[PDB]
Amino acid sequence: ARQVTIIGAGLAGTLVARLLARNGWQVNLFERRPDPRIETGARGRSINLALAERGAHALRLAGLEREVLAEAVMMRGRMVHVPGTPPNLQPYGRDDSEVIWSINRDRLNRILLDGAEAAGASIHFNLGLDSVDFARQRLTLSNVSGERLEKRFHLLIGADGCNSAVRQAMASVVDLGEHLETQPHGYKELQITPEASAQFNLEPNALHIWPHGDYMCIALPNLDRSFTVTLFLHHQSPAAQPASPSFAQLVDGHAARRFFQRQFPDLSPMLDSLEQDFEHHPTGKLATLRLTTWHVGGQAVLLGDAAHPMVPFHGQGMNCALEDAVALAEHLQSAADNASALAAFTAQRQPDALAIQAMALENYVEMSSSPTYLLERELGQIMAQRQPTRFIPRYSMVTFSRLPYAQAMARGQIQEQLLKFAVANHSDLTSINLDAVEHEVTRCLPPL
Ligand SMILES: Cc1cc2nc3c(=O)[nH]c(=O)nc-3n(C[C@H](O)[C@H](O)[C@H](O)COP(=O)(O)OP(=O)(O)OC[C@H]3O[C@@H](n4cnc5c(N)ncnc54)[C@H](O)[C@@H]3O)c2cc1C
Ligand SMILES: O=C(O)CCn1c(=O)oc2cc(OCC3CCC3)c(Cl)cc21
Ligand SMILES: O=C(O)CCn1c(=O)oc2cc(OCC3CCC3)c(Cl)cc21
Ligand SMILES: [Cl-]
Repeated sequence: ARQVTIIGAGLAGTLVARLLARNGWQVNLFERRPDPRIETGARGRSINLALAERGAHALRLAGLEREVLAEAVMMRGRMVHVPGTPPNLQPYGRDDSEVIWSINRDRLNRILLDGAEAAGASIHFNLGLDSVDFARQRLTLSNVSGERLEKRFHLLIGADGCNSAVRQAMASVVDLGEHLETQPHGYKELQITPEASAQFNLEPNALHIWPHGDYMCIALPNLDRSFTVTLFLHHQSPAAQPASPSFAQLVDGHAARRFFQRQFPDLSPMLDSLEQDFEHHPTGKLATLRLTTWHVGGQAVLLGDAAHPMVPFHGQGMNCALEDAVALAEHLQSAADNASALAAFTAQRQPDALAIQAMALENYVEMSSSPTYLLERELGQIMAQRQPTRFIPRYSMVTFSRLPYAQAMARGQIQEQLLKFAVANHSDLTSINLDAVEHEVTRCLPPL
């Protein structure tokens, strides 16, 4: 049986462990954290993510989708909250088959852990990867106390997140051609209780947004009607705009409350523990990291966040990580050797990871922010009605299809260009020749 060592029992690592182990591979998975399935007396916060078709299909292939969806909250559309106006629901798709799912991160991780062990993988917790000796095929792990353990490896999979120790080790034997693009927004996680969400009539079957230009809040529902609220806000105020809001200006919980009362007045009354959450929850960091190289011969490979950290504005990081796990398991299972598998995996996934990284950055302005843009959307809907196999909105291609991200981006750009060009020099839909725009759709977009 072929052997593999996986670092990181997160989302991609556990899925790839199950897929390989059920194909008869001898799988050892090492995780720095303790086993979350071991119930303790600790009070762990109910953080969520959005599961879309790419992640759902990966779980479906693994035979875990039904179990994950049993605890997932349907999000039918985007609920935009702007003070003065009642909340407006913008459905994401054509019906309830085109929705996204709010899932508890910890619950998803537990189902994946159970799944990997059921398939025969061995999971070793409280062991963090410190270093790799590629020449000797040995690695060094340690617990929180720094007590070291050395292990031999045959194939190493780095599924160890955005601050990957496997990636750092690879960078000592190969030039990974890394480019780090820091993101100016930090994030803070806050909570809305089930009582508060019900009192203020907050729709449970929607993804909620409080746009505010340079900053915003997003809320995702939980099964118990609580919501996680995430504030995206600059770590520091820029030189050009010193007065502009930032985390640096919010010195304590009381400052955060005054900021919410002024900038998010319909949201602040729903945030009962705002002061405590602000002070006790650390401010998260966001970034985009692009690598030229994801592997070292047939010895080691990166996937998910270890390979391609991205900004979370499209809710596609986990979806991409699960899609990566399927691709990696498929290449490893069927290749002539590990070296061929790793090179083919990298060649297939790298253009798609770059496309989703770019689309995730672009989606911030879509959420956080026009007379011309409403005319564009109206025109885009007519085109989607007239040519349903040619004109598919970019959000739908990314979220509800398994079309390669690079193709979704390329088709999305043609669509965005067509709409922009068509509405330019026109104030309304009645002055636009619909058949001429449709001819450009049939000319530039092959049917899918
Ligand atoms: C604010 C925010 C919101 C997000 N929202 C969404 C969303 O709605 N939808 C979505 O699709 N994605 C979302 N994402 C992205 C998503 O969280 C990640 O892309 C996803 O978790 C990546 O999966 P992974 O397995 O590659 O990494 P991880 O899930 O981070 O797993 C890495 C694992 O490796 C372990 N580890 C780390 N270092 C070591 C080491 N040295 N040795 C051993 N183990 C180690 C970690 O403890 C962890 O268990 C969000 C991310 C952020 C920051
Ligand atoms: O354009 C839209 O209406 C939604 C885009 N999007 C998506 O489909 O899933 C998301 C998940 C997101 O983050 C959720 C986590 C922050 C802590 C929970 C964000 Cl920031 C954006 C998206
Ligand atoms: O009556 C009207 O409103 C204009 C119709 N019209 C036309 O006569 O030629 C067009 C060519 C167009 O696009 C060419 C390239 C931009 C990406 C393909 C468009 Cl989008 C619209 C037209
Ligand atoms: Cl994301």
